[PDB]
Amino acid sequence: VPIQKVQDDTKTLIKTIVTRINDISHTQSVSSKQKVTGLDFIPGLHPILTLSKMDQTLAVYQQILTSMPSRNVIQISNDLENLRDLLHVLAFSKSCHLPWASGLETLDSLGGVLEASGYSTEVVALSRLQGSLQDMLWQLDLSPGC
Amino acid sequence: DVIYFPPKILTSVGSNVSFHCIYKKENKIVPSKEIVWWMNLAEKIPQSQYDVVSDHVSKVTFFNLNETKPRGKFTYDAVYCCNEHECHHRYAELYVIDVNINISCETDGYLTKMTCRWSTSTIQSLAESTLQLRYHRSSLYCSDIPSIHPISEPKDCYLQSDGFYECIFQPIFLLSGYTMWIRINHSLGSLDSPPTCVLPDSVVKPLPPSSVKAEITINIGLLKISWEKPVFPENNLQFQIRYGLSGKEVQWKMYEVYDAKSKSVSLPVPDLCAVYAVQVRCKRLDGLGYWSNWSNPAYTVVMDIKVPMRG
Amino acid sequence: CETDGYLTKMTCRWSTSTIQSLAESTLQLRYHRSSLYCSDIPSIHPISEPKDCYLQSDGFYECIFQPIFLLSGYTMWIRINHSLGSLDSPPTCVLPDSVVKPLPPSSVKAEITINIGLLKISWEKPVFPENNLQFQIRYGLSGKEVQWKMYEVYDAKSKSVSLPVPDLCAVYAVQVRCKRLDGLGYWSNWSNPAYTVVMDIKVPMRG
Ligand SMILES: *[C@@H]1O[C@H](CO[C@@H]2O[C@@H](C)[C@@H](O)[C@@H](O)[C@@H]2O)[C@@H](O[C@@H]2O[C@H](CO)[C@@H](O)[C@H](O)[C@H]2NC(C)=O)[C@H](O)[C@H]1NC(C)=O
Ligand SMILES: *[C@@H]1O[C@H](CO)[C@@H](O)[C@H](O)[C@H]1NC(C)=O
Ligand SMILES: *[C@@H]1O[C@H](CO)[C@@H](O)[C@H](O)[C@H]1NC(C)=O
Ligand SMILES: *[C@@H]1O[C@H](CO)[C@@H](O)[C@H](O)[C@H]1NC(C)=O
Ligand SMILES: *[C@@H]1O[C@H](CO)[C@@H](O)[C@H](O)[C@H]1NC(C)=O
Ligand SMILES: *[C@@H]1O[C@H](CO)[C@@H](O)[C@H](O)[C@H]1NC(C)=O
Repeated sequence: VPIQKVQDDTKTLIKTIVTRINDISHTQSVSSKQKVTGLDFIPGLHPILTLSKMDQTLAVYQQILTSMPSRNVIQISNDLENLRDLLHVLAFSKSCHLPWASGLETLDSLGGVLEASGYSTEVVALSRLQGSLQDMLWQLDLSPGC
Repeated sequence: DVIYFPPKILTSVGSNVSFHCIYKKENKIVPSKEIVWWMNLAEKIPQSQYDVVSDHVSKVTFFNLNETKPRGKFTYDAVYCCNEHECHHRYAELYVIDVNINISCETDGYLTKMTCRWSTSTIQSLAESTLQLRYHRSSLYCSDIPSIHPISEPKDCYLQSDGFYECIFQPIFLLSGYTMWIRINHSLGSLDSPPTCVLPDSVVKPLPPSSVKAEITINIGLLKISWEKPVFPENNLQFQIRYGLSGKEVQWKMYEVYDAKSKSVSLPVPDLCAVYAVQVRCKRLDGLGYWSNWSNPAYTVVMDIKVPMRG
Repeated sequence: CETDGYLTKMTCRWSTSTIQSLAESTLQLRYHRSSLYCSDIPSIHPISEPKDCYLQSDGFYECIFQPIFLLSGYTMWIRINHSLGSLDSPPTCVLPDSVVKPLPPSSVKAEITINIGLLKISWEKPVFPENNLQFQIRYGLSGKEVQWKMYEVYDAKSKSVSLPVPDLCAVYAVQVRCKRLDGLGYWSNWSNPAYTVVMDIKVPMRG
């Protein structure tokens, strides 16, 4: 398959994920940065410039969403897995091998965080995901390096 | 790190609530002069609703609060307090219940049973809550509501196919005030709807008169309608007549008579031999009570009235 | 098959009309998942997962996939099982993104332009998909029977279009349909019909 087709499919999936996130009633006006002190393991804030950190962020987001039983969350996780596969294919296309890296190993307190602020543990996280998704598109409009 | 009190609030629509919060960060207690409040992390509460009660304790108040629509598995709103930009993840939950419910009771014509119904379509705000009736019996009929009566006892109702909870009162007293209300009753406490008093005589539904018969008067050109007054109620009241030329669809036109002691009325019709459908309703003058159902259709006979002028 | 307009489910069927002549065998569906794309040179798959889905009244086996993945190819086939052996139908590879059925356009309006004499129609694109779309409009004079006329729009960014009509004192009915620009998809449903209003447009011509 041509690289242009892969990039177009990636952009279409990006826009579809953004639209799906925007349809959630919880995320109506939440912004995309925040300064929640108790939520710091969630990726965001500082920008991403490399494919390894970007895959790490995707894996962390997938692990964050794994702890939710909503159908929309499951669909978003599947779309994120497809996006990760597309990103891996794109990275391999540029002769830069990207090894498969899992999420953070010390996310146990995350569970505790949930039992403290489950609602929040969702809402801001979802918003942050959307924020990253926006930068997602921008990060593919500047021809990023390996 | 941050403490809120009270943590659980259960209030009805239109009331006012207050919250307090104490915040600590970086091994230091932030002064209460820099505390700002957020609702659901979406809208910013104006400063004009803020209050200071201690050197490091904040206070917020809510005016004309609104119905909390459910969103997903969550069915409550979160209130946050924090300084400047950094805010803790802990939240205080607020519950709002629409307590107003319309309950409709009708007295049967026999003055023996009360048919009482009400709908539960307004309960969608918060589910899994107990709804229970409560009616207070008074020897004297209901009057201006002084206050909530401490004495109360319950009575159950069942659910039919229409989704409206229904229960029947029997026996009943003609001149006893039944001050009734509904109560929502949840793991967090209870809330009581505004009460209502119903006079048994006021909401009586008269039995529909039967045995109506219409005829065309001979050599008079008028319509004669005969029937008998219904047994219940025995008070004075007016009658409504609706008649037309019988068919698949009939163009009715109303008529009213306000004399209770009156038995029959006379009224000419342009047509001479036409089959007619005539119906009568029965209702008290002053407006109290409910309209009765339509009676059986009464038909006429086709037969010559008078001598033709032009042969 | 195809995918729902909301991109939440993908549902299809096969035929058994001509196969009904050869009965007494058992039929079941096997599906296999690829990584990103279905295939380029298909080969026999040794691993498959049976799917249990029911039968519909009209004679077509309704079968529903949920949840699905937008950019993952499915290789599906049906196995015929006779009392003496088994056989496999030729496999078919399907991409759910290429069989998306868009929703009909919403909030379609039509009006006669003032002091212009042209009929203008406006519409809003559906939320899904997020790709370029083409529109086909169809309109005529309202009545028991209508001699409509088709028109096509090949611009995705366009939302309003004006066309001329011979008559200027009649009620017109307008409908719109949308499709993927690349052609990898099906046709949508016809939009909600919109009826214009009867009113003056220009000054009287002659006394
Ligand atoms: C809840 O509080 C309101 C007060 O709202 C405001 O209160 C002040 C801060 C000031 O800004 C007022 O102008 C606002 O109305 C109560 O509304 C008033 O309550 C008083 C006390 O009973 C009454 O005399 C007024 O008539 C009320 N105002 C109106 C327009 O009717 C309201 O009653 C409180 N809720 C409950 C359940 O008591
Ligand atoms: C409740 O909703 C109504 C809807 O118009 C609005 O006018 C009112 O301001 C709302 N109340 C609050 C406290 O936001
Ligand atoms: C209503 O709630 C009260 C708690 O105040 C409880 O005692 C009572 O049993 C409840 N009624 C029910 C469960 O019917
Ligand atoms: C009598 O009238 C009431 C109110 O119009 C209606 O609900 C009821 O069904 C009627 N009774 C019959 C037997 O139709
Ligand atoms: C094929 O059909 C025969 C019927 O004799 C049955 O015994 C066998 O189990 C079937 N094979 C499979 C894989 O279902
Ligand atoms: C589309 O039109 C068909 C008519 O064949 C109808 O069955 C279907 O429900 C319609 N779908 C939508 C989303 O309007």
